Amino acid sequence: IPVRGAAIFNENLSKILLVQGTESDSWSFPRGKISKDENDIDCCIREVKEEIGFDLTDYIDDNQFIERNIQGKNYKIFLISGVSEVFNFKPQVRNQIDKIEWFDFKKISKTMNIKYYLINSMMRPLSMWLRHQRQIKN
Repeated sequence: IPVRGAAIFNENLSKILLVQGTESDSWSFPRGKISKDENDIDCCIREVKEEIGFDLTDYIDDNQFIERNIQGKNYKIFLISGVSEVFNFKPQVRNQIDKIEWFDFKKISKTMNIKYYLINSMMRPLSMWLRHQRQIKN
């Protein structure tokens, strides 16, 4: 039942990488259900690797995340930066997701043309985290 995933930002903290699943047209964080034989990090790493072909092992920080209980499910979304915009993202299995695209992060706030899921309700802490990262890395 618990879900783990990642908010994956590019190097200059201006874009976020979102995916659209096979079951709907909304864009959200790459993520998946936790298996009984794994912890929060291993779930995130495994699911993101399957969805976008990128290994977060050396990017993930187990103390940087947003956890929200939404609609009967527990979400824990790890906060990631420094991921290359030119990496050739591709799912390990073709049906793990439908699409993978970068989004301009500041522009997402426009919504509520494009449907989002989870990210809009996390917009406040996500934005605060990002702006703080932007101070650190100057």
